[PDB]
Amino acid sequence: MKYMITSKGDEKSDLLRLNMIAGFGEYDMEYDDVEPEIVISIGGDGTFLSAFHQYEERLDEIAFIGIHTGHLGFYADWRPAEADKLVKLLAKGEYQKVSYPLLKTTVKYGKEATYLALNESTVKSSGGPFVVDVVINDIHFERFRGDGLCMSTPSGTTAYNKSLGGALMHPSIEAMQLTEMASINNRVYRTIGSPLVFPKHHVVSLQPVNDKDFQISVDHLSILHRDVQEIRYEVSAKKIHFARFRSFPFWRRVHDSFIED
Amino acid sequence: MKYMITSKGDEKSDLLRLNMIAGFGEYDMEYDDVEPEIVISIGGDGTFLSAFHQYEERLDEIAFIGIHTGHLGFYADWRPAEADKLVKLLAKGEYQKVSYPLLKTTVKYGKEATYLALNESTVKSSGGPFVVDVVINDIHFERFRGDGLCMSTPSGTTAYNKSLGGALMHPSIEAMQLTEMASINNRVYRTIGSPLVFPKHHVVSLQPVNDKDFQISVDHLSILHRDVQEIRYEVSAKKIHFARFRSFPFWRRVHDSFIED
Amino acid sequence: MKYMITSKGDEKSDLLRLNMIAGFGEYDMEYDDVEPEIVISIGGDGTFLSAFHQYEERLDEIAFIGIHTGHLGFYADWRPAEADKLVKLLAKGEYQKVSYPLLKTTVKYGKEATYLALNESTVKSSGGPFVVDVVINDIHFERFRGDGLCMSTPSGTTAYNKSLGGALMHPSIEAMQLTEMASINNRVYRTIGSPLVFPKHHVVSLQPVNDKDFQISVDHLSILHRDVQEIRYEVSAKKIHFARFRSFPFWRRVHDSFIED
Amino acid sequence: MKYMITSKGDEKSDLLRLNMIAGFGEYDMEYDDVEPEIVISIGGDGTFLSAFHQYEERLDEIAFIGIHTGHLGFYADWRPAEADKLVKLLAKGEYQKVSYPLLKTTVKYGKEATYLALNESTVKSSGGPFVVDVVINDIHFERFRGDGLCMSTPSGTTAYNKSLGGALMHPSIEAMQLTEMASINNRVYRTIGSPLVFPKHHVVSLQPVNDKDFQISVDHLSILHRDVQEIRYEVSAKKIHFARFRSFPFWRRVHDSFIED
Ligand SMILES: NCCS(=O)(=O)NC[C@H]1O[C@@H](n2c(C#CCOC[C@H]3O[C@@H](n4cnc5c(N)ncnc54)[C@H](O)[C@@H]3O)nc3c(N)ncnc32)[C@H](O)[C@@H]1O
Ligand SMILES: NCCS(=O)(=O)NC[C@H]1O[C@@H](n2c(C#CCOC[C@H]3O[C@@H](n4cnc5c(N)ncnc54)[C@H](O)[C@@H]3O)nc3c(N)ncnc32)[C@H](O)[C@@H]1O
Ligand SMILES: NCCS(=O)(=O)NC[C@H]1O[C@@H](n2c(C#CCOC[C@H]3O[C@@H](n4cnc5c(N)ncnc54)[C@H](O)[C@@H]3O)nc3c(N)ncnc32)[C@H](O)[C@@H]1O
Ligand SMILES: NCCS(=O)(=O)NC[C@H]1O[C@@H](n2c(C#CCOC[C@H]3O[C@@H](n4cnc5c(N)ncnc54)[C@H](O)[C@@H]3O)nc3c(N)ncnc32)[C@H](O)[C@@H]1O
Repeated sequence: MKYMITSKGDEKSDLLRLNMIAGFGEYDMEYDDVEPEIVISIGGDGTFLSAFHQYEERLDEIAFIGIHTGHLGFYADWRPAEADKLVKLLAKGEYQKVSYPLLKTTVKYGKEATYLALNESTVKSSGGPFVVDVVINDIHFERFRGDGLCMSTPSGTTAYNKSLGGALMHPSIEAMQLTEMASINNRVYRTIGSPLVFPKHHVVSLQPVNDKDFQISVDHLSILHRDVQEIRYEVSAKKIHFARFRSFPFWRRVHDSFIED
Repeated sequence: MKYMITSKGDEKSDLLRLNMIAGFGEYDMEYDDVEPEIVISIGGDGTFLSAFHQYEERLDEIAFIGIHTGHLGFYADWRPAEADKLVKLLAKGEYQKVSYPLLKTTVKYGKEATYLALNESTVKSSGGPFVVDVVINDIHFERFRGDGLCMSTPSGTTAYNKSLGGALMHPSIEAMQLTEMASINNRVYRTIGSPLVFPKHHVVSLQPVNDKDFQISVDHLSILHRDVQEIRYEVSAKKIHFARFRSFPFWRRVHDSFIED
Repeated sequence: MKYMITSKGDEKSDLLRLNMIAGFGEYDMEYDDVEPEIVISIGGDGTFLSAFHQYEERLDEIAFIGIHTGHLGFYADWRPAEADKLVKLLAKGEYQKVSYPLLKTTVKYGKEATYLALNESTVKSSGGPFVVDVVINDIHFERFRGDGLCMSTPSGTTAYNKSLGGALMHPSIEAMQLTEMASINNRVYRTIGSPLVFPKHHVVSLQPVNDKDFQISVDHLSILHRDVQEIRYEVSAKKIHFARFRSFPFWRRVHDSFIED
Repeated sequence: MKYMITSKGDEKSDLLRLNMIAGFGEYDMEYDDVEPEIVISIGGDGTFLSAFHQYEERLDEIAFIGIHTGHLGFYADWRPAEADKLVKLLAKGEYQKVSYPLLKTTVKYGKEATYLALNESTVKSSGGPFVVDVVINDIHFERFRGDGLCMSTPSGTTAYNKSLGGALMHPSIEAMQLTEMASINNRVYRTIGSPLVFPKHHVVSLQPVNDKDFQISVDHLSILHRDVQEIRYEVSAKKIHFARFRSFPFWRRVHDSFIED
């Protein structure tokens, strides 16, 4: 069907893309980067994250595939030498799709702006002190003082979340996970410390105490927001879909990336 | 209906129990500690854990309630001054039940023994070095060397799991969480470090490498097991049921126990 | 002798300052904010840090005293109600001095700039990815990828260092302590993880890998540095001196600020 | 002079020992395992720790050397292929000695018993709950509830201490470091959390609250102590001496064992 291919842009990835397009030319496959049904990302996890954000308005009619030309690749779990086999299997269809949960971030002012994250959304101050009230389903939970906060999807838990001490969650769990960045805890200031895991339909609201300017990141797109009244997190209703051609379990992916390969 | 009441055994809890039995005597309520449908625990979380294990063969036909006579009480979320109101509301019924997930531990030898946990199951060595192979759904994930491992239920995540760096999970999530106790990590020895969160139907198997004697705890019942071939963890099919008379959200309970009250 | 008094600037601190100046007027004491031998700080630890940086060129001929008008005060360990007693005892002299170690930061370009820290010096990137080579006494120790690094004095270990997982060190130990901010650790990227404690005369050098713009903080004075070739840390030869009138041990200060008071 | 050689006891180490004894036979060197001046350990760090405890009454007249026949070896920093060169250089003398600090543990009852540690001393309960009052220089600092406590020497900081979150300290610093094992922290129970670093002459006393039976380990020699009134820690006046023939800096040793080699 309709497909497109993004590339990290180095020689290796560009030529792989050109060879895959040539192999696709031998089947009933049309290159269309406006309304593809298949998005192939060639590069690393950064390249894959860009492909997701490029098509985040047609997530429900798209299956993603990642090919890793360098190292790691939690999302890009295909090797370049298997590109010919991928073309052939993907051309013949008959593949199953798997779906990972997404995170919805809403930023209110004094209008509304919403974002979708595949890894995480983080909040930090505008250079001054970061102080926010953390409100869980309209219940004031804690006043956070520190460097910032990170809300991760399940597939994002192996990324920034992991570096902050968070737990690794299997992506079949529809949840989001909040981790602290360097909170103050003395006799006067008090946070929970532990990462927090939230189910679907729970809403986590960050509300400013004094300064209302914040740096908000969504999958490493980092934007300064001014005059912020509230930042709201919830598990999205939308999901990302992966074309899956082989069994490559999440815990094996974890083993391969952090333990050994 | 049929009910019973356990007590921590100090003067305060015993007299509260005797006064509640007297108040129940004024309704169609029968004291039966063989087949109760309502189990009231008067004491702390330890007392409540004992009540759960006392009736763990009739979990599906029992609703539990906890009254805290001292401090904390994550499970015992009723104050003693509200005992009269509890009797009256519980006598009139018309209460909703809420269900928390449980953890199943299977210990194999060279027969099989199974246990149910409301907080967690932990494994440590018999005094020597603890070394186990961690196998996730029949896939070898890591060789663990250290003091031990802890597998927590969701409601258990605020207990031992929390002290080990684990995340706090809302009990509506059907999952179990594995945390490490003091693992060795150098050039030769390698674990994941992070807590791991597993969905229903995932099986985590611990398999001995050399020594096969282990200390296995289930909710602080600690038993030396000899000639162990495998320890298997999975989210149980059984659930604990709480009689709920008021809204007391999990995250408020967390706030009250760790942040302030 | 010569003395001056800084104030946090709120009503409480200003009037305390004016009353102490009036009490000093009754002794052989001269208000001199150019070459004081005694510097009194009235406010919190921020106020005290400003007093230290205001006089950091005459550290060897100055004894500092802090009065805390609000909460905490690890450096400002005097209560406002004891201001009259402080004036009297300080006017009569006969006090012992205690000295805490300091941290020297050198920033090289492509000239040299040096700074003194009482709490810590931290390094972060200019908004992009932070990557530095960590070189210990001219030996390449690790390539750090993450949010940043923090080098703390001993008295600074209860501040930012503590929030980053660092150890609390008694200030009689002449040392500096390096902590990581959220480092990446996978199969490709590798840091030590643990805080590192360095003796006098050890030199820790941070050397850029790609980007050479960094945000460098010295006691929460945060300055963007461009064209950086090296950041060097070592225990300073200079020391801060406190006028001490009573026994208030460091570990009691720690107990009072973090455990209870 | 007088020397002896301990072996891990496998074929590799025994034959290396026999070949080194043969090479020593060609110089003015006498095998004496009663009053050696040189103790060579052939094996791993466990073997080296046994050699230290075997001669801990003559520490001041002995220089230790370790040869690692397997992996790691923080104390045994010689490779087997350099055994001939070691014999020759050690026979000709003209080597410098380096000294590492030691930890003194005193256990009081209701008599006194003292121990020396090269890595650490740890305390755990006798199977029940571990509760101790932590007293620093006769000042009550905290009541600890949890799995146990670990007091490390500087060279011990890369061992158990590291797995507990402690900082790595250069062995030229005369200090000991206290780390917690899984402490409870809620509204009722409160510890400092952070590792604590103590200078020479500071005394840390553990005092029982209820149960007075404890498992006390000194360099992995673990002994059940009954009727304990106090456990006292201080930096020892004694030191271990290493024969050093080459420059092998501590931070390079750390790099080689944890980062890469
Ligand atoms: N490009 C500059 C940010 S880089 O320098 O930290 N590199 C990112 C590294 O991660 C890997 N990665 C990614 C990715 C990616 C693209 O970057 C943006 C992402 O970078 C993360 N990030 C930011 N600051 C971090 C930090 N201090 N520590 C750890 N990660 C950090 C954050 O998640 C963000 O979305 N998603 C996952 C995943 N799902 N599972 C496991 N690993 C993952 C990626 O393969 C690379 O190794
Ligand atoms: N009795 C001797 C073990 S006591 O000394 O550590 N006390 C237990 C403490 O905890 C609280 N608690 C419990 C409970 C209980 C009954 O103990 C058995 C349980 O004690 C836990 N435990 C063992 N070693 C621990 C340690 N080092 N740190 C922390 N907890 C530890 C473990 O979970 C076990 O099931 N379940 C939860 C819960 N669901 N949420 C939040 N808090 C909870 C309880 O209120 C008390 O404060
Ligand atoms: N003003 C905005 C930064 S504030 O919002 O984090 N507040 C600082 C807090 O700390 C206390 N404090 C200070 C102080 C001070 C003045 O700030 C500048 C300092 O703020 C520290 N800081 C920055 N980001 C932090 C973070 N995420 N977590 C913890 N501390 C952080 C950093 O050390 C810097 O020098 N020195 C020490 C000390 N010696 N012992 C124990 N406590 C200390 C101070 O009493 C206050 O409670
Ligand atoms: N034999 C059973 C205990 S073994 O299974 O944990 N193995 C010990 C491991 O360590 C290394 N090691 C040693 C050593 C040794 C001999 O064991 C006794 C020591 O084992 C330590 N130990 C106990 N439980 C631990 C745990 N959970 N995590 C980490 N270490 C633990 C404890 O320090 C004790 O003295 N001193 C240091 C050092 N100075 N620098 C760096 N590494 C060091 C050694 O090379 C080996 O890799």
